[PDB]
Amino acid sequence: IAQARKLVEQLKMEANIDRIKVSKAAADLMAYCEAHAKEDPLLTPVPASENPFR
Amino acid sequence: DQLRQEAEQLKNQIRDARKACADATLSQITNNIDPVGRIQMRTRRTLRGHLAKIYAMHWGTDSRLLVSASQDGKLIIWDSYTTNKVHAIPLRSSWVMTCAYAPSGNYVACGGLDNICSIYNLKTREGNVRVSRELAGHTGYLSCCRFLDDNQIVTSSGDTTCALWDIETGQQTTTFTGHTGDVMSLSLAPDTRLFVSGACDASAKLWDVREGMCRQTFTGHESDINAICFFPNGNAFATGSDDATCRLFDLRADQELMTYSHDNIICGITSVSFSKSGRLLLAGYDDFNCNVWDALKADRAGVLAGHDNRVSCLGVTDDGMAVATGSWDSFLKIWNGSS
Amino acid sequence: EGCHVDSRVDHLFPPSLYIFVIGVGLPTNCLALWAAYRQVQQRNELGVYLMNLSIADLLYICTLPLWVDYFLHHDNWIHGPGSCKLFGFIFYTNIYISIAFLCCISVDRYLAVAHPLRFARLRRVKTAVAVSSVVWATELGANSAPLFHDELFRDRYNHTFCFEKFPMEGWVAWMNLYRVFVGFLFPWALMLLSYRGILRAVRGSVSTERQEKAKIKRLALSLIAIVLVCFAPYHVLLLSRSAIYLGRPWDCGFEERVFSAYHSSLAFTSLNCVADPILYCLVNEGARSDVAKALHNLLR
Amino acid sequence: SAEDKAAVERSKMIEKQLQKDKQVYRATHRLLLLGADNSGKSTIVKQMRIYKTSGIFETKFQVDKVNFHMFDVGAQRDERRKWIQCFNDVTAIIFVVDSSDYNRLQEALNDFKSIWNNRWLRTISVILFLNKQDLLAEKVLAGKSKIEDYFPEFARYTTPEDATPEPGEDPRVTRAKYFIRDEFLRISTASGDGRHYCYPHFTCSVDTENARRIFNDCRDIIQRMHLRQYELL
Amino acid sequence: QVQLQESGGGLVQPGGSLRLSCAASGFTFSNYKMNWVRQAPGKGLEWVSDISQSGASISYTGSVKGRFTISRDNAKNTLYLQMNSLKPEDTAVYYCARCPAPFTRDCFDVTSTTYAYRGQGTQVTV
Ligand SMILES: CC(C)CCC[C@@H](C)[C@H]1CC[C@H]2[C@@H]3CC=C4C[C@@H](O)CC[C@]4(C)[C@H]3CC[C@]12C
Ligand SMILES: CC(C)CCC[C@@H](C)[C@H]1CC[C@H]2[C@@H]3CC=C4C[C@@H](O)CC[C@]4(C)[C@H]3CC[C@]12C
Ligand SMILES: CC(=O)OC[C@@H](O)COP(=O)(O)OCC[N+](C)(C)C
Ligand SMILES: CC(=O)OC[C@@H](O)COP(=O)(O)OCC[N+](C)(C)C
Repeated sequence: IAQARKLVEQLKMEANIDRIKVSKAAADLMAYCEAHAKEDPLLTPVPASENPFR
Repeated sequence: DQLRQEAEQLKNQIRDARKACADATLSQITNNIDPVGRIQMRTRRTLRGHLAKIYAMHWGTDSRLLVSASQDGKLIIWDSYTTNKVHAIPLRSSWVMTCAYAPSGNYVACGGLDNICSIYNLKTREGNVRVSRELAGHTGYLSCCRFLDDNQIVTSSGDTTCALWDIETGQQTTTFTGHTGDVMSLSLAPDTRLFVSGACDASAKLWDVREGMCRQTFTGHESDINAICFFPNGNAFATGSDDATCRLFDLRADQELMTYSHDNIICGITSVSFSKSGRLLLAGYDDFNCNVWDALKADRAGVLAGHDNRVSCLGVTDDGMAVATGSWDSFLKIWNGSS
Repeated sequence: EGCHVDSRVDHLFPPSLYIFVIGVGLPTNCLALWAAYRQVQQRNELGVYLMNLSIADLLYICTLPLWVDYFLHHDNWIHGPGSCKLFGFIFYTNIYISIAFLCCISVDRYLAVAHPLRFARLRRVKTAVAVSSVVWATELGANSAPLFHDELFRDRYNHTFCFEKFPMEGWVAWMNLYRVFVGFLFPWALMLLSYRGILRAVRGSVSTERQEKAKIKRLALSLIAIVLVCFAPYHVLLLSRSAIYLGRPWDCGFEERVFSAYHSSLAFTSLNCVADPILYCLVNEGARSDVAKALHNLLR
Repeated sequence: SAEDKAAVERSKMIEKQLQKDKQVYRATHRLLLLGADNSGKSTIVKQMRIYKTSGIFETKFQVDKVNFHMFDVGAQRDERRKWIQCFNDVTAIIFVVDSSDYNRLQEALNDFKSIWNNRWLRTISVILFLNKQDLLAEKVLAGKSKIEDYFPEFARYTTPEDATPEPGEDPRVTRAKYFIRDEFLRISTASGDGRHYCYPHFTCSVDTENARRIFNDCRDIIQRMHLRQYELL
Repeated sequence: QVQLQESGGGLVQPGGSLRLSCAASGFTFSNYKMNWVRQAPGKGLEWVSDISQSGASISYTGSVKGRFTISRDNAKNTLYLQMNSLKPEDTAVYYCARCPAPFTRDCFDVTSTTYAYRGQGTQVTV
């Protein structure tokens, strides 16, 4: 029944992991999104003059 | 039976910690951000020539050449800017389901129902594309493969295990285990130190290419996970499943961040890919349409609806200048915005 | 100077029939054209033929107005010989083009159903394009006798004929006989032989229900029978006139007796242009669905 | 701009090769072979050949100058709900079932139910091959095992007049064979409206007519989709 | 997250009755077709019965067609299997399986080994 031991050990390694609050992760994601939005042609359609797929 | 009780109680402890790690939802914090609005993408180009359903495609670092695998036995590298076919490789097995483009562009990988990963060299001295390697050892069909470099390749198989192979030796340097289901799709992080994988078990796992161990598992889904993709920052990822629901998971948060689903959507998700900025989350659905949602507000922002069959593969160029969608109609379609 | 042909219905029946034919066919022949184009887009070979057919029909419609005038003014052409040689040429010949394309459709259906696995070479889109080009060329060539001869004539009586002279010439008599035997009967026999083979193949199928087989039989028999109804009266009158002329060309009385039935038979042949878009389209669920989708798309 | 012309020429050559490979590809029919360990599908492959962790094996044969490619899934886990979707465009599915094993004639029926009700297999006609008829006949004649123990409704079942038993065939073995055939046909007709059809056949592992039967089934299937495509149905 | 825990069972003499329950968490019980499967000592995972989402469609095996009955409670998100007139050969571990995907009539791998969406199972002895 080594499966039980392996699962228990893996979940024990998973448990002892530092975690940060959901608010911090959401703030980081929002900061990254607003820090890269102007460089995204899909989010901000660039003019057709420089679009290779014109 | 003590081990089962230990597992149950430690899982309860993990759940308690995770809820303790939950102060506010992503909707609450992002309620004040301006909505994207409506994203109207136009079909700038249409690639034709494939004999059967496309199953997989991948962009290159050049953002100009794209490789697509079709279950008729053809791996076609197209030049997106000019629509001209650059390469057409006849595969030894027709049932190909995944393909990859090396970052250097000198090699291309593929695989399928045959438990072999075929690597072909695009820079042969003779100018004729030849298979460089046939990695073998998996006990199940190959579902996904990605290149760390020209000599290291990460692949997933239906045997519930992933494998990091060194191409030159033709041997699996590392084996990843822990999934109880068929491994569907894997995504590499931007820094190529960690990669995530979804394996049909209502969960996704994070793995280290160097240590060969599982760090975290996320189990927010209700059915098989079909596609997984990393956030551009590499700190989060998104997973689509047969439950017609997409879910965003942050590695540090160690739990679900946002759920993208709608009542009228009752079909599974086949592909998922983030944009360059990560604000727009693109997903392919079995209802013959592709939906792009707001990664923050979680509201549907745009729909393509241009394919006559289920969308099988979705990709975004490294520069985010176009989106390549391949469905079972034997046609890839390149979509781009307008102004 | 000619036979004193006269009719009490030539100014009422042919005009109204042609008006109805235009009104009902032009929208239905554009719809069938769109459906055939859609079929070609799906790489279906049949659509190619279904396109050409429709195009031919459309051409016919485009020439009917002038003839509606010809008959509304008691058989009097008023726009010159070239207008005759063009419009009346189309009107007398593209019906045989349509018949040839119906025969091509029947032969293609026979090859597909009866021989699904044997004739992949013939069942291709570009092969159909080549066949359609050959059909158009051959029909325009085998029907070009009139462009080499005069085709406007003025009578002792009021009428100024166009594309006919009841005191016929030998060339037109032989042309009519060829039209009857080569233009109509041969393609019709080939079509009825292709549909018999199709039904024979269908009967053997185990995956087809008896209701579906009955529907297929009904459709095939309707195609054959409606084509016969449309093209038999006019062609039988043509054959009788040619036969009586070839032996007794001086018999003007036969011509005076038949005039009215001849030019109402000729009008009746026009119903094929309306039947074709209704029988090869708008009766199949897929074609009707495509038609409805196109109508909704263009309406919105 | 010379390199652009060279690229266009290369694309033209690739397109010509692709077209040659499309004539060739539509000239051959693909088949999916499914079964269990009890079913003698491997023997069927080794008998129709007369015309490693490989994962999938390919068998190419020819009947009436028509080429057929059969694919047998060799090395995969018992889970099959995913890779089966790869065969959503095969010409036919040859399902081999051991009729001489009642304990697992219900697992095979459940597998057939799943195949018939699958979303991606709604348009594929399934060729049902009731294999190992001799074993079933001997088992029934011996009387040691009774079908009623596993399928009680067999007691009420009666042989239909549509049956065409072989000469010298016992009433009991014909009754059992047609009971199994009707059991499969009930699930076959439970779902599907003229999109995919089931072809039950009484076949044995050692038979030279299996290829001919498959060829006839493919002929019928292609005929039906030609009827649908050409607007005749 | 997806859990399917079975409750009930035990040592019951032949001819008795037993009601086994299936408690489901981590998913929407109302949108998934459910199955009851069995594994006897030394035998494979034999299928027993299946019930659709709304319960309007029900199927059993020949061995339990006239003996067992199945039911579902979407309000409580649970399954119920009532066995009556038990037989000695019914002793086995009974598992409660969910179909792979929602809004489908296809249940392909509910009998496969190491199935992810199957419960631990309850022992029934008779
Ligand atoms: C100079 C003008 C008056 C000539 C008119 C010819 C018309 C009536 C006919 C003759 C041959 C016909 C073409 C023959 C075959 C095809 C198949 C495909 O390619 C589209 C239409 C097309 C190309 C046809 C279009 C109409 C066509 C061109
Ligand atoms: C001016 C128009 C109305 C004349 C055309 C009349 C058409 C509709 C008539 C004439 C002959 C008729 C057909 C005569 C015989 C049969 C066989 C029968 O089993 C199905 C109906 C079918 C196929 C009839 C359908 C309708 C039919 C084709
Ligand atoms: C379906 C296919 O494979 O194509 C066959 C088709 O080409 C036959 O056409 P024909 O019957 O020969 O037309 C001749 C008419 N005529 C003589 C000028 C009046
Ligand atoms: C244009 C050409 O060369 O092809 C002609 C071919 O179409 C004729 O063969 P069919 O009459 O169609 O078949 C026989 C029909 N049947 C079975 C006797 C009723």
